[PDB]
Amino acid sequence: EIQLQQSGAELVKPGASVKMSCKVSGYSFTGYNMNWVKQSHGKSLEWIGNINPYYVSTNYNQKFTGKATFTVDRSSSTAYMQLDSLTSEDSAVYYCARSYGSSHTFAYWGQGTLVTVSS
Amino acid sequence: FSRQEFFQQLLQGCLLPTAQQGLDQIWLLLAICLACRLLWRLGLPSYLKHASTVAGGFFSLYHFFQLHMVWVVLLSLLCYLVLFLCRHSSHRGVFLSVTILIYLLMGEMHMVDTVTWHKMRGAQMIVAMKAVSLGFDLDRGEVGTVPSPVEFMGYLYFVGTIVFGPWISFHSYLQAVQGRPLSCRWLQKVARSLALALLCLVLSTCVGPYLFPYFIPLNARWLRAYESAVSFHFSNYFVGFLSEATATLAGAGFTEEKDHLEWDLTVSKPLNVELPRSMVEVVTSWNLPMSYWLNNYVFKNALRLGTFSAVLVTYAASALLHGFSFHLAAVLLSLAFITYVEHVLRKRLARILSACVLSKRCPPDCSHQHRLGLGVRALNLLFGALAIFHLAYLGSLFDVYGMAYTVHKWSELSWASHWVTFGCWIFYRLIG
Amino acid sequence: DIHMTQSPASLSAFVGETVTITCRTSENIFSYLAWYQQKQGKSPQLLVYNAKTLTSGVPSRFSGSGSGTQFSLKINSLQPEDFGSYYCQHHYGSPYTFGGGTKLEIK
Ligand SMILES: Cc1cc(-c2ncc(CC(=O)Nc3ccc(-c4cnccn4)cn3)cc2C)ccn1
Ligand SMILES: CC(C)CCC[C@@H](C)[C@H]1CC[C@H]2[C@@H]3CC=C4C[C@@H](O)CC[C@]4(C)[C@H]3CC[C@]12C
Ligand SMILES: CC(C)CCC[C@@H](C)[C@H]1CC[C@H]2[C@@H]3CC=C4C[C@@H](O)CC[C@]4(C)[C@H]3CC[C@]12C
Ligand SMILES: CC(C)CCC[C@@H](C)[C@H]1CC[C@H]2[C@@H]3CC=C4C[C@@H](O)CC[C@]4(C)[C@H]3CC[C@]12C
Ligand SMILES: CC(C)CCC[C@@H](C)[C@H]1CC[C@H]2[C@@H]3CC=C4C[C@@H](O)CC[C@]4(C)[C@H]3CC[C@]12C
Ligand SMILES: CC(C)CCC[C@@H](C)[C@H]1CC[C@H]2[C@@H]3CC=C4C[C@@H](O)CC[C@]4(C)[C@H]3CC[C@]12C
Ligand SMILES: CC(C)CCC[C@@H](C)[C@H]1CC[C@H]2[C@@H]3CC=C4C[C@@H](O)CC[C@]4(C)[C@H]3CC[C@]12C
Ligand SMILES: CC(C)CCC[C@@H](C)[C@H]1CC[C@H]2[C@@H]3CC=C4C[C@@H](O)CC[C@]4(C)[C@H]3CC[C@]12C
Ligand SMILES: CC(C)CCC[C@@H](C)[C@H]1CC[C@H]2[C@@H]3CC=C4C[C@@H](O)CC[C@]4(C)[C@H]3CC[C@]12C
Ligand SMILES: CC(C)CCC[C@@H](C)[C@H]1CC[C@H]2[C@@H]3CC=C4C[C@@H](O)CC[C@]4(C)[C@H]3CC[C@]12C
Ligand SMILES: [Zn+2]
Repeated sequence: EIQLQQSGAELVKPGASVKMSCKVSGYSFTGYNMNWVKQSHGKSLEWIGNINPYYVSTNYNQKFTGKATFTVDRSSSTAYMQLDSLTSEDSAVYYCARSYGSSHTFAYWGQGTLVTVSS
Repeated sequence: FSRQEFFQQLLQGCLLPTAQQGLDQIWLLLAICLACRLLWRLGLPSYLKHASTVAGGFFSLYHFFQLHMVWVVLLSLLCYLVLFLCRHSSHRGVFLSVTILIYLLMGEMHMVDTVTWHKMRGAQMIVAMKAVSLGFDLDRGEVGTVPSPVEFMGYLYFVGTIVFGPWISFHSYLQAVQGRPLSCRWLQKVARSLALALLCLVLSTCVGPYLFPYFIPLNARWLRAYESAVSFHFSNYFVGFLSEATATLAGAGFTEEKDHLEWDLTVSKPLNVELPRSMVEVVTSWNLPMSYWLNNYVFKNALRLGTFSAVLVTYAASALLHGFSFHLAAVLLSLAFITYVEHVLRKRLARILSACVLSKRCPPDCSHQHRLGLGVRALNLLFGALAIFHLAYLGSLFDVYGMAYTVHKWSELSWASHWVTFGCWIFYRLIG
Repeated sequence: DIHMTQSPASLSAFVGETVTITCRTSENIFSYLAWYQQKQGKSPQLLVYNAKTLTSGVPSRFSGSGSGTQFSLKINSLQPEDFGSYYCQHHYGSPYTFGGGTKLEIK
């Protein structure tokens, strides 16, 4: 069964950086794109970006460029996202989602990490 | 015969017949493109629009290439197969690119009919440049769904960009299937591009080759080289502006920002090549859609092999698409060294002198000290002269022929550019 | 950016009724649109893609339809486990944008 395990919740001081991790298990990691999505509390979803695990070229949303960086680890099949210069506006849940393949709909979703920015 | 006796018959022997043939060749392609543009304004279902452009592409290919259009049709079918089998994977670009590579190689072995294969490339190439394109635009996520058979076929057989037309991304064609109102800027752009295409054709056919003896009181081996290079440049600009006109006639080739719609599909900028700034600007402005396709789908991929080893692979892919001829392959290989060495040398010069001598006119927020000084103008003019000289050298192969012809044509010039490039690289590595 | 509006922002119906959620797209997406369902406190789940094709393992009561700039999801014979937010999300090309999100509630 396809399962996208994700890291635990994070509490970071404003201005610092955070690095999540989405460990894949259930299919060939280098076969389908890996999208990263952000959802606020009681709000709508927002597509942060995606990374192609085969050749590591990425594709960001212009509203999230320079703030989130995507990396992969093919040996352990794990996709990392790093958020830089976090503010109080980035306290939200972050999901990883495997693209469906043929279409680019997010078929299999992770579980999301709650990133909270406070003092 | 003298200048007077030449100009007495110039108009009756060059101005009327050349334009007559240029109009007789395309009077049907333009009609079909206009028919498609009008048909796509009736609010038809999208699949019917794609079927209409597939039929138009078949008819146009049949009209240009009598029955050898199979060597294109087959390719299209083949491509879709390699797109439907690996539709789920993330290798679509690699699979489609390897298929295109195998097909072009199996074609260049001169087994199948070569008299007509060697003249379909200008169309066949485009199909390849489209398919591979999609194969990557689906991987990086710039295109959501793998297209249905009718969408893919109506993309490859787009009647505007099937014969001469430039490459247009799948989204830049989907936004053309929806269609935009028949504004006045549209007709203005079509007419301007057609007029410029005819002008470049009639200016390349026999105003180029007879440039220096008659149009100039000058007249050698360098003058003939420069006039052959100019003839080749304008023989390209004809096809360039014609493709731009046929792609703006069928509806494609338009941008939209802040509810402002503008038709600005530029394919060839002649003023960036005849009065060049650097060979990088000559190459990237010789065919803008292809110069973007190669940089986006070949260079950006092979960048892992190192910068120069990626530029060289990009030029190899460009020399394979155009069709392997020894003169064209030698030109597109020497261009790699020329452009790379000039770029890196101008970079070093700009970092040393803190001036704006980059291979492209800097943005207004550059950190250079000498922004407009006379020394900057002198260096830019010297490099522009070197660019004109490299062009007059390279384009000498395209007069109007394997290794012997190229070696002879470059021996009459005493290998001037291949020594200037070596000198520039030595100069760059010495001031490093 | 493609702006996706979704209506209504919050509705409520009994068990066994029939509800229709609408998603209107600013630009024109041909048929590329997906519908996700998200319960309280869980990750979303893909229900519909291509605006009509149901995913593997979804009941046959979810019937999405439409094309152009007007799509709709139809939940007929509503069931207890069909209560939660519903997000429409085009997949016509990056960057993909989600809708506001209709919150189906009990009544
Ligand atoms: C004799 C002569 C010949 C020409 C001439 N110029 C260009 C082309 C097409 C072509 O290859 N474009 C291209 C564009 C970009 C890149 C590239 C991008 N990124 C990295 C590395 N490379 C490579 N290639 C064809 C011809 C015949 C022009 C003038 N005089
Ligand atoms: C000179 C460059 C910049 C522009 C070229 C303009 C051309 C079209 C003009 C300028 C010089 C003109 C030539 C000047 C001299 C003569 C000799 C005469 O007995 C026949 C016409 C002829 C041959 C003219 C033909 C047209 C001509 C060549
Ligand atoms: C296509 C344009 C831009 C470049 C060529 C310029 C042409 C149109 C101009 C430049 C020189 C002109 C020619 C100069 C000399 C004569 C001889 C005269 O008894 C008849 C007109 C005629 C034949 C002119 C015809 C038009 C002409 C050929
Ligand atoms: C290319 C020519 C020879 C054949 C096509 C002619 C007709 C069908 C085309 C060519 C130019 C087009 C017109 C140019 C721009 C306008 C102004 C606009 O406010 C109303 C539509 C209108 C009037 C267009 C309607 C269609 C049009 C008239
Ligand atoms: C057909 C004409 C243009 C000649 C083309 C020669 C090209 C295709 C050949 C000749 C030299 C070859 C390169 C030689 C060295 C390297 C560095 C190595 O780490 C990876 C392979 C790589 C990158 C080769 C790639 C292909 C290559 C660039
Ligand atoms: C000029 C014609 C033949 C086409 C151009 C040849 C190109 C496409 C071929 C010839 C040499 C080949 C390269 C040879 C070496 C390697 C290193 C390997 O780790 C990845 C594949 C790679 C990078 C190949 C990519 C494709 C390649 C660059
Ligand atoms: C870019 C490509 C097209 C040209 C450069 C490739 C070079 C390395 C290849 C292609 C053609 C090859 C030549 C083909 C013909 C002969 C004649 C033979 O008796 C000696 C080898 C020789 C002289 C080859 C030398 C190497 C060669 C010049
Ligand atoms: C490599 C860049 C700078 C030049 C591109 C053109 C090169 C590849 C071509 C053009 C002329 C060709 C040369 C022509 C003549 C000969 C003499 C022969 O006995 C060995 C091969 C050799 C030496 C060829 C090698 C390849 C060659 C130099
Ligand atoms: C600024 C540019 C346009 C002019 C100066 C740069 C280059 C093009 C100059 C510098 C030295 C010149 C070379 C000097 C020597 C000769 C040998 C002669 O038998 C043929 C011409 C030739 C080969 C010249 C060609 C042009 C040349 C290479
Ligand atoms: C700076 C250098 C390395 C750039 C490359 C120079 C090469 C391409 C040039 C310089 C000298 C040229 C050679 C000069 C003499 C001849 C003799 C002729 O019968 C065959 C071509 C041949 C053999 C030329 C081949 C190409 C050549 C070797
Ligand atoms: Zn500058």
